[PDB]
Amino acid sequence: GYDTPLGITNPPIDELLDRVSSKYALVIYAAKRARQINDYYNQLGEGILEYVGPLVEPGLQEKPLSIALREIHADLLEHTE
Amino acid sequence: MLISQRPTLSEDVLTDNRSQFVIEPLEPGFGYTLGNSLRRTLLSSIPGAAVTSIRIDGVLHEFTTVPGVKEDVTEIILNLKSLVVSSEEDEPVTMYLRKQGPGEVTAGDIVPPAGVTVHNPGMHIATLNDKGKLEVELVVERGRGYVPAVQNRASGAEIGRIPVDSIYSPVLKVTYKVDATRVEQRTDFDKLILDVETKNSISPRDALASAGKTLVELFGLARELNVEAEGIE
Amino acid sequence: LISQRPTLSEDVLTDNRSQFVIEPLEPGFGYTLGNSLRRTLLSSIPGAAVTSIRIDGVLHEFTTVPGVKEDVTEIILNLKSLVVSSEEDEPVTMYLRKQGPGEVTAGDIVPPAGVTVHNPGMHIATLNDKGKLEVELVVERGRGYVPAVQNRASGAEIGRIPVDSIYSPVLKVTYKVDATRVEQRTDFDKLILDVETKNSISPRDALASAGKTLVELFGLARELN
Amino acid sequence: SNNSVPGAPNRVSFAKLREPLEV
Amino acid sequence: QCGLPKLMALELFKPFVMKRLVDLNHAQNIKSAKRMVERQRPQVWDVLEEVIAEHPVLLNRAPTLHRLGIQAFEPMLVEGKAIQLHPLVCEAFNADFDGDQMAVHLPLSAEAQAEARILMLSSNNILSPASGRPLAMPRLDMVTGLYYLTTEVPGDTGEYQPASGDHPETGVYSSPAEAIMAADRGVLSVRAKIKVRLTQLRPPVEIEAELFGHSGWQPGDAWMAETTLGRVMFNELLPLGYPFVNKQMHKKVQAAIINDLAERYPMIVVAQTVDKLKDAGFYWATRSGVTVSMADVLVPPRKKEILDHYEERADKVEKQFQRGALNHDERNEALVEIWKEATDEVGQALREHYPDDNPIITIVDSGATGNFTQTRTLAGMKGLVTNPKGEFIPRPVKSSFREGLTVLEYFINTHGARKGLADTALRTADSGYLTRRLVDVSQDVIVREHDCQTERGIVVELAERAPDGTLIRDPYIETSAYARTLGTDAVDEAGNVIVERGQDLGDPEIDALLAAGITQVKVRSVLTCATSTGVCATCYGRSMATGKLVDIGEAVGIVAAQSIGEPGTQLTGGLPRVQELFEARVPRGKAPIADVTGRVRLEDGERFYKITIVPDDGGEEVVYDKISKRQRLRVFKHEDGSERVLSDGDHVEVGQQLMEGSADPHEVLRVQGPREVQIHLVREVQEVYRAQGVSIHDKHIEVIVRQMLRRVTIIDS
Amino acid sequence: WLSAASFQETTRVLTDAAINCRSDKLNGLKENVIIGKLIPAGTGINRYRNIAVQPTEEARAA
Amino acid sequence: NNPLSGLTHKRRLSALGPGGLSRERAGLEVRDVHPSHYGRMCPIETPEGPNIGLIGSLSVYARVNPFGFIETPYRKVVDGVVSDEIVYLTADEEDRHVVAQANSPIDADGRFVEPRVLVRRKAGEVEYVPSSEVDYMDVSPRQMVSVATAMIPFLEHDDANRALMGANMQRQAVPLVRSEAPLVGTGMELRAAIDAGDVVVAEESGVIEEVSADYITVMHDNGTRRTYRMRKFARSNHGTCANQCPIVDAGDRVEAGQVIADGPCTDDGEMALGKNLLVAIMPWEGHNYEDAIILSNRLVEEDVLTSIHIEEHEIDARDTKLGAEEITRDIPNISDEVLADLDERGIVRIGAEVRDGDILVGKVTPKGETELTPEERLLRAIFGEKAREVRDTSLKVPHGESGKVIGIRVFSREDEDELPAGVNELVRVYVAQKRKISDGDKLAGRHGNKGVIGKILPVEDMPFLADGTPVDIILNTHGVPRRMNIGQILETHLGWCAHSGWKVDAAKGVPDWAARLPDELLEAQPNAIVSTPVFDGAQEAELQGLLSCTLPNRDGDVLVDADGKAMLFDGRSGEPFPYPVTVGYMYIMKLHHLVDDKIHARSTGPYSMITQQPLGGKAQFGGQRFGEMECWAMQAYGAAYTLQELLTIKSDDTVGRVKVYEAIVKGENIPEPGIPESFKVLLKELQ
RNA sequence: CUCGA
Ligand SMILES: [Mg+2]
Ligand SMILES: [Zn+2]
Repeated sequence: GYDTPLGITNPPIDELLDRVSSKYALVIYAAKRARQINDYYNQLGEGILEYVGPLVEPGLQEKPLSIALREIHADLLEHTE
Repeated sequence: MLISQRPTLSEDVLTDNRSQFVIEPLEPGFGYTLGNSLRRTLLSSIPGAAVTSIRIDGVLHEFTTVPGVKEDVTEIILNLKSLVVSSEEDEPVTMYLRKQGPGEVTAGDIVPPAGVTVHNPGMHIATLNDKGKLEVELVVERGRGYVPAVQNRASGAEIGRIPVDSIYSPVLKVTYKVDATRVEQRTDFDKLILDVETKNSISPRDALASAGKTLVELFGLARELNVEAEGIE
Repeated sequence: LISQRPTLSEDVLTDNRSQFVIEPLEPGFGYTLGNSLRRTLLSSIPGAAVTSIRIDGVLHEFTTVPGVKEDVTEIILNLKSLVVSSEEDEPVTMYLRKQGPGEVTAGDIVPPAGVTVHNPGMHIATLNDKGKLEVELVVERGRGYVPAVQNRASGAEIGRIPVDSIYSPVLKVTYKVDATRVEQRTDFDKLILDVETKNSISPRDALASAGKTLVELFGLARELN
Repeated sequence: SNNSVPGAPNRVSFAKLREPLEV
Repeated sequence: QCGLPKLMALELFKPFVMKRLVDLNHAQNIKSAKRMVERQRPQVWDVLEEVIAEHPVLLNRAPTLHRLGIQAFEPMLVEGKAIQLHPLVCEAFNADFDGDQMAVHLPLSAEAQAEARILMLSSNNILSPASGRPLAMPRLDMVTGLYYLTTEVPGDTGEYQPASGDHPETGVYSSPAEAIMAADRGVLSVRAKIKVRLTQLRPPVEIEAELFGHSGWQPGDAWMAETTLGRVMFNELLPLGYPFVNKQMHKKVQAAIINDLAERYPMIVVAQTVDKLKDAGFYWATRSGVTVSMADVLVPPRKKEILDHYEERADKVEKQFQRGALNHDERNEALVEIWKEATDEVGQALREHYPDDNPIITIVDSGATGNFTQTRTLAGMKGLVTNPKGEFIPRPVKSSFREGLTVLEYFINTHGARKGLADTALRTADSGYLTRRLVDVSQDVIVREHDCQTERGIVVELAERAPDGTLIRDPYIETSAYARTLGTDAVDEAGNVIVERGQDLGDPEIDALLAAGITQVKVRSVLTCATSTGVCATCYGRSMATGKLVDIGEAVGIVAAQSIGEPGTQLTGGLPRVQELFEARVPRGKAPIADVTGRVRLEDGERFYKITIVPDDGGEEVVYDKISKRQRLRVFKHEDGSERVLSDGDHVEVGQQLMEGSADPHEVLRVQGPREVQIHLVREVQEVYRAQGVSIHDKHIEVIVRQMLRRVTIIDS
Repeated sequence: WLSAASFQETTRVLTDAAINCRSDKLNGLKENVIIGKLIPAGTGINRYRNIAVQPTEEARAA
Repeated sequence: NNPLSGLTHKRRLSALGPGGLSRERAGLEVRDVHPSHYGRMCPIETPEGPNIGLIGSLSVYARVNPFGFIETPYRKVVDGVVSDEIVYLTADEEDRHVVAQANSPIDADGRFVEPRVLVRRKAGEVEYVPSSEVDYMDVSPRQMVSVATAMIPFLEHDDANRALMGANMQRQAVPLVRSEAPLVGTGMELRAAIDAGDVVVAEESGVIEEVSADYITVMHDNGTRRTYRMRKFARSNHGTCANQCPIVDAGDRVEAGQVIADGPCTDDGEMALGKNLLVAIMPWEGHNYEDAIILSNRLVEEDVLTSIHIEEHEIDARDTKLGAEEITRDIPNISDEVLADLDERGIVRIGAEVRDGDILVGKVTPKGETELTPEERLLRAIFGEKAREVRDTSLKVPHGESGKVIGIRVFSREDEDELPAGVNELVRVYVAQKRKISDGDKLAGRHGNKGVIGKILPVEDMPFLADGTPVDIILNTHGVPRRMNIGQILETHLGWCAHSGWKVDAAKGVPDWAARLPDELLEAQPNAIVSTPVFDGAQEAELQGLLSCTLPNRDGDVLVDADGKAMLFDGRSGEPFPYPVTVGYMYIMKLHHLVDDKIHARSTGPYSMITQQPLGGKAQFGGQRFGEMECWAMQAYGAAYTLQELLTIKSDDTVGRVKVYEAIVKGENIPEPGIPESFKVLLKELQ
């Protein structure tokens, strides 16, 4: 019911605020998952028990903050407040 | 001059008779040069056919209301103006539309002489009141662009004939905007975006290809003057 | 109301200014055609200009030559007025030697084969008794406007003084249209294109270049997907 | 004329009042 | 988005660029990768684009008055050396483009980028947190451009003509695309009234009801409209399902739409809709013919006649000073009212003489920029100018700037102009000082609980009843009633409750109580919120910027402090009056108050003033002593005389203001209670900002007063 | 006393601070800014700060 | 900056300093205009910063008596009779009389036309008074303004607010490569340039014997020769290019006191603070949105707003504890490619273009062995390079600088050059950049109409006139009627008439609007120069009449209408603009606020030794200050981690900042912020 | 000290 979100607007900030209690809570959900995705890319070549990889399909050279923000939108993550 | 490479044309199809075209990448700042020109060529230089004037039986000096139908006179003209039609004959042709009795009139209830084609038979035209009758005569001509009814004042016979705006052009609405793309670390290279909404007479692809032919012919007049070098790839 | 193919006929005013009438164009079509030619004329017409220069006694713009009234910066600004054409399409070198009392003009330059100076009366510098001016001028061929190429980007050594190159030979382009708005079956626009060049090429040659540029470009819409 | 004292270029002034004392 | 120079980004993202230069094997090791960035090898420009991809940056312009003084953007590599800023965030930054500079800050950690992407992004902060009204809206050229196409012009070409004679109706187009083709050829004007069959715009809820009503209008259904082609192009920018508006787009009209868009439609729609207004406004502002020429500065026709009538009246007051019938101190006051009355007659002579096509009028009357007082000064007369003393000069500047001031006229004008700039530096100093005082006093006020559950609240004057019988809307609804939440069900004369307790007072929910006859509501307030340290969310209410209930953890105190100190740049009461209230000082007015309700005993003389009050119940007479230099406030009396000047025998209530001025807030507490003194400070501070054109919600003023009454003193240990 | 010494009257607050031997519980916006702690507001409160995120049991095969 | 800025600086009157007053004790009464300042101190020219009112400029005709008070001249009126006798009156001497305003209607004999005339009286009173009461009258209308203020044409149509900025920004103009005198002048431009002292005036009359770009020789009538040497490409105090150029030619008779050569911001002896630009007053696609400016790329291609700037770089070779700093081409661990632009001494060679980071002077300083990092001593062993006890301390080009090396000056203790004790060599390298006008460079006019360049469109994109000539600059309309500076609109009108020329209808007499104009104004040639003196000059009645008789172009067509508007064509689409637009010529100046200097960025860099926070200022390669007000914005957002991040790892965390830089180049995550070293210092100071 | 918003 809106124009296609372009650039950093996507995923729409309105739908992301639905899977979360407040603006401040969405920040920690995305950032803590972004650190997991970033540690998977740096521990994929070495070490076992590496963190769970990107749940959605990532784009080429996509920032881990953007990967984490898309999968929060896709209801693939949980939380604990 | 020098070589300027990689300009390509891509098409995104919104609907069957409306597509978006992107010409990329035009070197800065051509996007505006061939931008407004491509639009005006589409809107004003594609041959099409449309109703030139109509004549309604029972309507002579009033033009306020037609008895036996809910629609008044001007509402008939609107749905008739939006009637999409094509002709293979250059000369003007007259088409008659008649239907009686309670019911509904359509553009399929029209009888088309040979050579003319009605592309939207399901288009509503008028609702017939009980024991209602409607006779109307339509005049179809070939032309390009949009010509007002006032110029068709002489075309109408002095017997209840009314002229109408003629939407000859097959394309309905064209808009364009120019953005920026970086070919080689230069952010000024222009990218042209064309949005063409057309009738079902032709698709946006052929409407654009028609505009390209008529423009190459147009600038061919200048090209014929000397045949010198120019930035080309 | 049916098509008649448009025709273009040249009118001459002087040796470097010509009017072009194109008719019969559709209503409202005349202004856009005149612009699309004007934009291509003012920008994408091939021409030749001086890339860099080299004066013997100097090593950079910000100095003077003994005996000349103009500093090297003012001399280079006068050299930006030079109009020149080159057949080579590759870098080629012009020379200029003058001494004694007198005024150095563009005609004092000896161009190599293929290159020619189109205003031999342009003032360049004033020299007195003690003044001697010896200048090399590298002339390339491009289009539009390119700023002075850096010495770090080029292989040019210290003595070479790069200059901005103004490649376009077109000087001033305008247009007017006469709309036939008499309420009748026949309405049409007549475009009057006005082109002025800088004696490097004639006006019809410039419009021909802009024509072949646009004929090539608009041919991108004619190809199907 | 404006400032016809040193031999300067002739700038033409919209002056209705005479200047009694020079700057 | 924002455009920052390529050379800036390379140094800003230098360690990130070095990382990728060794990954893509443009550089052998990280050591040589650093040398590549310092030398600017051509590989870095292709790599730099990959690096800044969806990595937000922070833009800031000093002074940082409110939180929108720093906003996050998505960087886009542009050539040149200047920062490219979006034209809609200029209101938030108070940023013009006459040499301003901004700072860029790069968040590194994942949490910092997430805070920039979600909390600080410019698209997520369209509304002002101080008032709730939008800021990123068409402001200058944009509002003029939109005001152009949405204007109905009578004699404009292509207009509608009723069917007369042999020709039918002229100027009715089947499609807006046809009206476009008509305006393209040159038959129709974009500002001409026509009839168009629309198929992709929801009709007004008024006329959608009579055409459909049973079912909402559907994309594809047709209907007729009597608009202009431009008004149709404007409504296309607004989203589908928004009721068509056939009005002329003043700035107030556009602000009302965007405020309604922010309340109902989601955030991403509001952000994208205003970009369409921006692009469209700029397009038509270019083609609106808005230009300033000497010909367009029209002079009043009766300019000579008007001044001679007042030069006569000034010559008579000058002759009435020659015979000594007027005091010198009175002659100046007499001549001031002659020229104050003269400048009004010249200003009125301009409004009627100026057409509405004239661009100088079109700019001002569209909400673009400027006052008519500027236009009157520009074409009519400057008027009375102030000398560095303060009072107006007994002689006015009769010339206009179009005419040309004389030597003496120009000289006397500079006196007020220089002292105007001079105190603007001092008035900002006391403003910024009052702001930082408000910050530290409320820095630790956070929303820590969802609901403190106290049914306590306060009564808000929603509207005023009338003798005529129709309720009159109270002026204080915007700042004191909207965005509140209820603590008591609103009950009309019927048993039905209109709005439940704990419901955020939206725009229609105020008309629900308005159309119900009830003129008073009890709302939850941050004052009554009983929480140990912070305040509960339910008592705060709607976050003006978010348009929803305040989140738990938002530092509402700092937001409230900045909200009050940002407009403090513009005051005269005045700014010291605001400091007298927030510092709880014994004011300059020092107005008395009624300590006990009862009967008034006015014992006025001329040497002095003494007034007693017989207590209406028990007690003994309470004697005061006041100077005769004050005057009694017109108190609403019990027998229906609202303008009843206080004479003896009136029935005043407890804690009622006696004489005019400012009652001592220290004494207001020790009379009516802590609940009432907080209400006094709120709408007393609000009156200083309201009397200047600044709308701050009472919520923010209340957050400060809550910190002033959190302490009590000890009488007995 | 740390939030006050950075506002006004630095010595007047620091003198009375050492006399009464006041101890400051570092729980406040102005205090945590100085020492470098997360401010107890917004994303700094314990509700949003200590949060665990884990993927749902549905997982990819590759 | 320019000659006007220098001339104004010498005529400044400053309240601050010893014996005067403190800036903290100057109230709002010392700073504002006093009625005794008439004809003595300017009421317009004063800075708008914290020094407003405290610094003024002396009025034009004003002078100082040996006592210390400022005198201003007046024409003594005996008995309603204007006399050519002029006497200077002090401030209190002026109050003991009454003086008539300069623009008094006066008989050819001297008698006032009206009995009652506007007259100034003591205590700043203005009123009519009998003609037999006028004791004196003003010399010139412009008697009350400063020299810079008197250079704003149509000043009487601009409010004092923007008039202040107009004069203050004229002193900020940058000397361009070539200079053009303005079409619309005030007459003051000539004397302002001559009296400033940056031109070359002939001391004695004679003929030009020899003229060169280096010097001018004048053969006097008596027989003596005086030779004036030209100052060529000299760096000014503020980095502007002071460059003089000869005007006369060989064998020209030159009178005494005549300009034979002019320097920066001078054209034929007049103040040329800018250029004449073809301006259109219209909004254009938002690129000129509130005070932004759109420029035609012609100003770039033709060096119209191009200016020369010169920076001075310096380094010295001292005596250290372990030896002596030596300037040498041999620099440890540097290729022969970076040192390729250096001569055998280690100095960059004249003419070499140098970007930022290039070596200008190669200096090495001996560092002790006990000063070596553990890794550096290992890194020295794993490369086998012995005898490199010296480190690199070479003079490099700062960030944001680039240009041609134009001059080198070397000072050596060995060669009798007196250096400070402890120095053995001193080198100064002069670098000159040629700065074209860029996006963001600050332009301004003479009426306080300032703005940065928002967009430099190609010449074809610019809205062009009927004969194809595109405009040069597009000024937004919205920023005109707010500021009350119609002078720019009136200058634009008169500017066009000057560009085109005019011919008034002489048949059937002189028209009723041109009766007051001098006969020299009835006919004008294209590109004519005119003077609009302050408080005198062109009236709107005559300006309206000039637009009606503007000369046609070469084709014979009149481009601008009697209203002053003209029909423009959108160069981006081709359609003509729907309404006529005011078009003319306005004098625009390039102010010394260029993005080439004002752009700065920093990843990491130096830190202040004591506080361990980043340095300040661009010159020290420092970072931006996230101030106290800015931290409130973070907290208002609830951006806790951004706030902690700014004040720790990005600032004064000694270990966090290094570990963050490693975490970025490693691709790891950002580590946890530590404790600020600045807070550690606070505790050690409380102790 | 001098200036820029
Ligand atoms: Mg500004
Ligand atoms: Zn509460």
